Amino acid sequence: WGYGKHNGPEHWHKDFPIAKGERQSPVDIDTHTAKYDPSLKPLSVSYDQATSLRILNNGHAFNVEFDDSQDKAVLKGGPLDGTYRLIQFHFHWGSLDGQGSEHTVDKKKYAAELHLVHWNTKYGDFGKAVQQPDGLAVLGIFLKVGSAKPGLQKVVDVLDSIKTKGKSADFTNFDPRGLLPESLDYWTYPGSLTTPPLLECVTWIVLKEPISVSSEQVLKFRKLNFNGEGEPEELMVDNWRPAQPLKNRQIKASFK
Ligand SMILES: [Zn+2]
Repeated sequence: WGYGKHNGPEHWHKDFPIAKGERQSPVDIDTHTAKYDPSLKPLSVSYDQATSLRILNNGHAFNVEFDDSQDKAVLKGGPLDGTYRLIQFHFHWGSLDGQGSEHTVDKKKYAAELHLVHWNTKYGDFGKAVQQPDGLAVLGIFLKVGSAKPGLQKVVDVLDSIKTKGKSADFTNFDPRGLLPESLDYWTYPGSLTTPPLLECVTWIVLKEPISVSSEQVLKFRKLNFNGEGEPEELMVDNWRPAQPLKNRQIKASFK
């Protein structure tokens, strides 16, 4: 599977029939039909002890991976019951600044989208959690092009070392707090992973406030490659799945 004409999102259902399922992601967030939910408890992003380990080009994005063997960087509160441990983050981005995000807001596409992926500690490990309807919580953050995001520059500067599929690099002491906007106002709905295997195990929490990154920062993402070393160059761009049918779901807002 990939993002091209012959293996991209419109083809995924042949190997992954859940692609046409009842709770697929991403979706368009219609801000005029999402409803404020006063039963939502406050969202807690506790990243002070986060322990990054490595950055990896997996041929569809790059993942910054974290030590998840203890409660050190966790998401709680909001729509969540229990404690979800950060395992990795990655991004989806476009070839042009007018596309790249997976979720859309009143059909608006952002230049990119950050996914911080967490798993429910009640299930013991990530591989078991993805088999559960409440296994994962993914915090989604939109990126727009404007001012540089200083807390992103350490990621930008390492990309030269992981240009091609399969390459990895040490990436310790990276603080993911530097990627968060001021406001934690969010929308939430039940959905799926947005890459194969497309499992329907995600509580999505999508922040309303985008972060700004500079044109130079996003241009460096666009220099990555989908191919491995020694293969014909295919720029890693447009690695986003479009919006899927909402079906029988409601999107709730944390804010009035
Ligand atoms: Zn993602």
